[PDB]
Amino acid sequence: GQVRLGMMRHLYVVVDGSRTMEDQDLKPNRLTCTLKLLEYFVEEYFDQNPISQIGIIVTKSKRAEKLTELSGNPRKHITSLKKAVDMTCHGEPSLYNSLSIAMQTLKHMPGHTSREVLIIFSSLTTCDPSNIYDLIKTLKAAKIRVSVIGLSAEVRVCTVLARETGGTYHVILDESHYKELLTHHVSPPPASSSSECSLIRMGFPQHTIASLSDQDAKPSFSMAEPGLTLGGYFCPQCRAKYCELPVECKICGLTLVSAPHLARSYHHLFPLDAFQEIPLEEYNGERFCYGCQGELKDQHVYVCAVCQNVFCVDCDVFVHDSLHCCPGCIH
Amino acid sequence: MKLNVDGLLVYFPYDYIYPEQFSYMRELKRTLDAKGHGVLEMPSGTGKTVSLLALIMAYQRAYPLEVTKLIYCSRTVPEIEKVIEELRKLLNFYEKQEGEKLPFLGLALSSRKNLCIHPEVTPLRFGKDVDGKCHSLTASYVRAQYQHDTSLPHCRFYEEFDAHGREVPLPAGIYNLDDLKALGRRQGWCPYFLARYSILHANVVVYSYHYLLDPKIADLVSKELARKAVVVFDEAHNIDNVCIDSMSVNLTRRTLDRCQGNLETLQKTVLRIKETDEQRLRDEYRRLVEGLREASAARETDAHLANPVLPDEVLQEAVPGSIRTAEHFLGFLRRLLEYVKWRLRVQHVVQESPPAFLSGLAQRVCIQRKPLRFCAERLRSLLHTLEITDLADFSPLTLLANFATLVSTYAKGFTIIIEPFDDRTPTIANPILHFSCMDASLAIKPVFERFQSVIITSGTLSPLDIYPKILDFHPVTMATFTMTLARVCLCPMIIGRGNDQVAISSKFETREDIAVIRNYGNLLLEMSAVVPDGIVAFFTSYQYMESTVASWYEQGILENIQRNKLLFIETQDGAETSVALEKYQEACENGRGAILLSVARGKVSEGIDFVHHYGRAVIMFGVPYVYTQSRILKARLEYLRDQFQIRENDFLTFDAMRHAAQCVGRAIRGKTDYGLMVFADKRFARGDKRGKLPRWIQEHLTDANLNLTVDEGVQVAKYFLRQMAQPFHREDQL
Amino acid sequence: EKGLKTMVSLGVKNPLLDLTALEDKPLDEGYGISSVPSASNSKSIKENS
Ligand code: SF4
Ligand SMILES: [Zn+2]
Ligand SMILES: [Zn+2]
Ligand SMILES: [Zn+2]
Repeated sequence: GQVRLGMMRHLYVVVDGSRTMEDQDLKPNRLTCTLKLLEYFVEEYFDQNPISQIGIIVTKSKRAEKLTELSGNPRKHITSLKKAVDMTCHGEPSLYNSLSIAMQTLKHMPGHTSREVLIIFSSLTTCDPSNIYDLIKTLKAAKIRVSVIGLSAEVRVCTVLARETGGTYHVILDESHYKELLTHHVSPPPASSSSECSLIRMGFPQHTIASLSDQDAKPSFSMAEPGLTLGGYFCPQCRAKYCELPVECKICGLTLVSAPHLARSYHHLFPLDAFQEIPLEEYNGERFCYGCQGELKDQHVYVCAVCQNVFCVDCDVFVHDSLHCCPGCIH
Repeated sequence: MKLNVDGLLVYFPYDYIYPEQFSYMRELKRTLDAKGHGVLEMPSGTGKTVSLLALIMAYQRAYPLEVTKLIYCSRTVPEIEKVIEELRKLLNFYEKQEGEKLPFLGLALSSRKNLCIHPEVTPLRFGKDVDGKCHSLTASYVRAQYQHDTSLPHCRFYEEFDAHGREVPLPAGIYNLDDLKALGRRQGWCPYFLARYSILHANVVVYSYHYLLDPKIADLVSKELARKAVVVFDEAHNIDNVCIDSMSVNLTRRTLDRCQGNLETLQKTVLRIKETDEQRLRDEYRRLVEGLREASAARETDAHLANPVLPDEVLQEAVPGSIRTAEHFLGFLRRLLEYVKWRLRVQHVVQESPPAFLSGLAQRVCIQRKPLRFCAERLRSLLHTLEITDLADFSPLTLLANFATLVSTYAKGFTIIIEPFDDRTPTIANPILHFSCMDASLAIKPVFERFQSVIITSGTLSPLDIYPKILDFHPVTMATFTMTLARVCLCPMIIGRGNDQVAISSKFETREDIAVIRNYGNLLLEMSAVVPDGIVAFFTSYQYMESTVASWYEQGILENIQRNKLLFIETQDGAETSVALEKYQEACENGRGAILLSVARGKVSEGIDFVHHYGRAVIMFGVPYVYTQSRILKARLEYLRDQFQIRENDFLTFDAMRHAAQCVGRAIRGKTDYGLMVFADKRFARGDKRGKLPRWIQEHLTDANLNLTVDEGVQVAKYFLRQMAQPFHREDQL
Repeated sequence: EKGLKTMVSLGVKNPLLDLTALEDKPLDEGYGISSVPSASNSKSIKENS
């Protein structure tokens, strides 16, 4: 797509902790497989979108539990998921209070964040404290986007939830299909005609080591069991002390970003194109791969759009998944 | 899609069909090549009504020179409205394609429950009381008394329709019941009598069965209309049951006591009107002697009650005997009432043929045959004469008089069976009298005589060959329709094997066997744990559903079924069933699992059509077997052995399978739907019973699925739903 | 439930829950071909429960 995307993205993951998480349709029980692919999900999402954040709610025993708050580093989330392997999964799940707390925070937030909730939802019987239909009308009117990945069944309710919060509903066959769905929700989803297009004020703090062998330095502890920090990253708005640069300013409200962070997600904006895939021999006067200078010992030849060079299957998967650019069009 | 159907272009309505639609053309290619009835079977996948109308319009467009009027006949009132609006969609498509000039008077028609306006008749809830108050507010004589006075009661609707409304035909507008009521509100009319007056000008009329097959209602489509008419029945499994409901008559001791009170009331009315007037009684004696009771019959719109229940070809044209003086006719009804009351006194079950009952009459209370034929004409003329107002009060005696007509008309095909007691009637005298019929053919007989080409469509392809034999019927076409699919869309399994390897059956004849009910509950539990979007569970009889859900409670099963889904058990109240259905459809919308368990005979599975997501797994409990059969069944089976040639064990299996596959055969409402339809007992695997399910369900009944266990069936359900919940887009069907 | 059906009434009953649809059900007060629907007799113990 050549469309607007939601690139600052407070996503918020709601997992079941239902009775139906303990069912053994997957190769381990659904809790374990779901939690493993969420570990992979947090990894690839922080690997691809650096500005954004994640928060994890386990929904358990008709109540909702904010298990890990909305933050932007994978250590705390994956540590909490390694903890949450050990849980119990008892009682029916309430999708009311958790969506209420997520709405309550995601109603007054800066209008440019595409505020997104991902409900990995398994069971069928849901207890509703208010009216479910009025909750969807409210959540339709409340600026947020909710997408539900479903297990074992499809409720016209998850379809209404997905198409109204503006999300997408999906049901799971396999391990591989479920990986494809979470990979589909890694990428920044396109924006509606409703979300604010603001201009967030940003800060770009340089790294600062101990000035000149600590000749008149500023010895601090940290800012969020810490040692004595000699130098590091400042915050020019408030001039505080941060160890890791990609941290929302804890005492100002500025967002702090290093030079790579914006460049780590530039491929979404000038994206790739399609490779013309042709299996047969077909006029190939360029026998060797323009990717890595190797012969084409298979019947799959892939030719770009602009330069129209030659690529094999290995160069296809590598260019379209990782390098994100054609090597020909750079030249 | 622009079909050539051998004479005409046909614009497929929306533009989506399976290759079976091309096969569909071939099936009716035989049907209209030669005119002569014809029985079709398109399953519930294709537009049932849409399919039954595209090709008939293609033939009438290619060569529309021998068809005046379509009379569609669907039973339930929502279907009447649904078929009219699909016809209206097809005309809107037809006029999008062409231009503006599309003359076409579509028209529904039901009754005074559903086309009456008047705010004092409208709050009545029952049909006979609405008919009684409509007989009060308009008549042949109350209308005249209002015509030469001012303050006498009138509707203002029928009077204004009488003023101007019988000269303007309804211009080309397809009308529902609601649209027709609105037009009755608008200019100020009766849309009931507007609809009946505008039968003559229509092109498609959509009313119910009992408005065509009853001889005592259907006196409104004449011979000259019928010689070029195409009648299309729809959902026509129980045509024979409609006929036997349409000519049998039940008499009860309460009916005869209220008949005695009616007789005393009418005696007092004859006395006081003898004190009042004499001249119209002279005119009565004239029009009995001179004519054949047709003097004031020309202006007869709301003076018509239910007519004579003899058929259209067995009525007479003579003079009614010794009956003429109304005092002597009250003596005549007095004699007949006391003899039928004495005959009902017998405290054992007595079967007779109607000539034996006529001979018992003509010997022991001196009533002969021809004055017993003319009793219906006499009571209708008398009850028109004495100006009496609320005819609901006179419902029993008319019944008795109409019963007299049948006893004096038909023989060798019908049967008078007397029961001193029934089933559910402990410590209560309830002697009833079935004049029951068992010729199915004697009610559709004038439907094949008058009409050009009648066709019946069933979404379930019930074993058909038998129907022609029953109905005295010889068709042109016996065309079978096959479900052509790009996706399996359904799987039937025959779970006839318990998890303990107990043979699941209902051989015990409703006297409970414990382990079989245990395996039924285990099936329902594990199928609850697999299936989403609800589960429909049809049992055999309400005594058997009663007993089963009883012993699912003392045995510890039903709380687990509660843990998986929400039950909605059925009852034989008219309002409690509707509330249980409404909560069953609200629970699916809530998303919490629901499960409706009902009986495979009642109204729960007649009107209802499988929802895309309202029933995913139609659980047919048992084989439609009853345990309260007196002797109407034995006598209809003795008849089908004797004068038709259809066996005992053939007709029982046919009837059971048409009910079972009726309640489980409308699942594919839209080709793109997935529907689990389980049959739960071992008898559906036994070759003759499986052999009489339709072809579009036997095609997908695999030998591995034949006699599954509970848990094997649950795993087949899981694999079914998982393979059939994926994106099956339009591009997988072209 | 019996107060909602007998004493108390509903609320959402206009085009939805139409009175005419309710009128169609329950047949007629006078004797009918299959009147035997609600029996004033035959009240047992287990069946009532
Ligand atoms: S005459 Fe018309 S308005 Fe009056 S009761 Fe009959 S149908 Fe209703
Ligand atoms: Zn700051
Ligand atoms: Zn290129
Ligand atoms: Zn290569």
